[PDB]
Amino acid sequence: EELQTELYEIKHQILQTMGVLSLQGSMLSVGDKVFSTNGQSVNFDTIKEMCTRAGGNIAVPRTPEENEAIASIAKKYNNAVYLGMIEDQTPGDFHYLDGASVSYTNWYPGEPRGQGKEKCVEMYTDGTWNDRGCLQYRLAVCEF
Amino acid sequence: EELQTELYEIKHQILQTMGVLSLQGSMLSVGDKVFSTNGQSVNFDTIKEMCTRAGGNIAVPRTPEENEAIASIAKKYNNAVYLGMIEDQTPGDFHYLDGASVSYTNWYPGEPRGQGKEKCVEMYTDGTWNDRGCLQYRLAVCEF
Amino acid sequence: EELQTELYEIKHQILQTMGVLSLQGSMLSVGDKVFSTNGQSVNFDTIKEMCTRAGGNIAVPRTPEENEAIASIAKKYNNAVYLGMIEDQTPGDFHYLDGASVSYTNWYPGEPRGQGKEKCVEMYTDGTWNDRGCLQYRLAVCEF
Ligand SMILES: [Ca+2]
Ligand SMILES: [Ca+2]
Ligand SMILES: [Ca+2]
Repeated sequence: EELQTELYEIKHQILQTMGVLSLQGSMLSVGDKVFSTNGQSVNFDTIKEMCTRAGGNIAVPRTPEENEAIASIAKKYNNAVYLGMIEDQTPGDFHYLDGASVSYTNWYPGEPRGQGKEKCVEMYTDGTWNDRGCLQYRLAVCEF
Repeated sequence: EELQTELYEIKHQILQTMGVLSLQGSMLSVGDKVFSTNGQSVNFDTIKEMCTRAGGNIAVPRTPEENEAIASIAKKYNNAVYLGMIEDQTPGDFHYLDGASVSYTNWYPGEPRGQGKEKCVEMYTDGTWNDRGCLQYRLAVCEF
Repeated sequence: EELQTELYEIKHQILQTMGVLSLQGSMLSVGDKVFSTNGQSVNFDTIKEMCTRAGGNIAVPRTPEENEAIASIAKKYNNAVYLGMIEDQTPGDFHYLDGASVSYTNWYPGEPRGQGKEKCVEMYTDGTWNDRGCLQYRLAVCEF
């Protein structure tokens, strides 16, 4: 049947485009998630908008492998990265932007300790996390 | 059935690739149209060939939103853009390259006024149009 | 039926992404093969890994048209390119990395003449081939 070989060509072409983007370092693929940056360092609200404009979301690692991918991008551009999570009303508790409680974490030892005054989360270039105010300039990393 | 979740993965991956290209400013998507440039400034015939070689066509805006997208690219590269239209045998009348009469227009006030000696159309960096000879160096913008 | 117009949109979007990558010189498409480089010059083993990490393979031309595409990339970056082939146990005989005997060739006159001491193959910037040791720094070109 012509349908499946049409699917074959389509799948092949998608893999070619993703292959080119990967080879050139334009993105990193981890499982079903693709991470990318525009190289800009801006505040949390600005990153959120940049990602959504491109049809994605501000990146958030939910597994060690995802964490290491974002860390490698932070390291490449030598700047910390704002992540897609924010502090609950209760200090020390963080949620994803959809409202769910954060599960996987990788806090730098002692963090989070902003006492409710640091509602955002940055990833240091070693991949560990720190709660931080949301107005700093951080590398914009999106997930798709 | 395995067919639709296969379609789901395919759709997701296409959105990832488009998301990366968009985030990095490699293209602009407006409805079903994608605009992109190679950053080169060359004449009308040269642009036509560059676009067709890449499987697209020299850009032409048919809506205000498309017009503003091309204008933003003109503004980014600080150069006017040749558009995909050319003057009819009768001065003042323009057609798309497929032969159809141009519908949406955004002429700079007083334009077109080349009296038949300016068969091409350039978009100024403010998005308005001017009829112009076809031999100038203009930013190559393609639509796909 | 909704399936085929869904396929239409998918095909269109793939062509847009490939069009953007092509227009910007990020890849070259020849038939069903896509060639791309990361611009790096490294040894044979390093190229192999870079290509496989991106989901492709070190490039190998099997037709004159494929050969000319890789040559154009060699010429663009002004460096010779390691190809996806290696010498058999018997000097002068080369195979693709899957083990099959090489068919199409484009040896520089007199080549291969490494007497079994040059197990890799480089493409000179004019597109002709030379057997060479595998430890030189050559442009990494992948096929997808
Ligand atoms: Ca803190
Ligand atoms: Ca004029
Ligand atoms: Ca030799």
